[PDB]
Amino acid sequence: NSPHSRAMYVYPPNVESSPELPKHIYNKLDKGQIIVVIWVIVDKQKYTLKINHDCVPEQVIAEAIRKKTRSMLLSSEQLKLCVLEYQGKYILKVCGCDEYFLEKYPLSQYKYIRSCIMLGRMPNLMLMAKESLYSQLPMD
Repeated sequence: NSPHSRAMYVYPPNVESSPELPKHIYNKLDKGQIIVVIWVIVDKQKYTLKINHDCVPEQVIAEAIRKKTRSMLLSSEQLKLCVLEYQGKYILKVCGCDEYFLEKYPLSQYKYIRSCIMLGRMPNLMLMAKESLYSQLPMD
């Protein structure tokens, strides 16, 4: 079993039955876009993003990386390189909870995101190295 599969078994995605977003939830968004805060450990920097609610987790990470490296003068092709590398090496975690975004569902299909939208709370997500998460798995 891959480390990803073991992590999927130990921390199953907490998602709703369908990717269709109910009207009363969808209508609180800004033309379908949700504002979320992504934390990174650099020390901890915060990044506030506005993204399509149906971005899958890997696209959220791409956007955080885009925000973080803007004003760093990378060429167009270098930003794409950074994105590919950050994507495969990090996953998103809910701040203050052992819930992970391990599966490729739309962001708005995760219960935590839907709960934030309905309740008027800002979603706070932590960017976290895959190898850190895999270290949390039961030792042999």
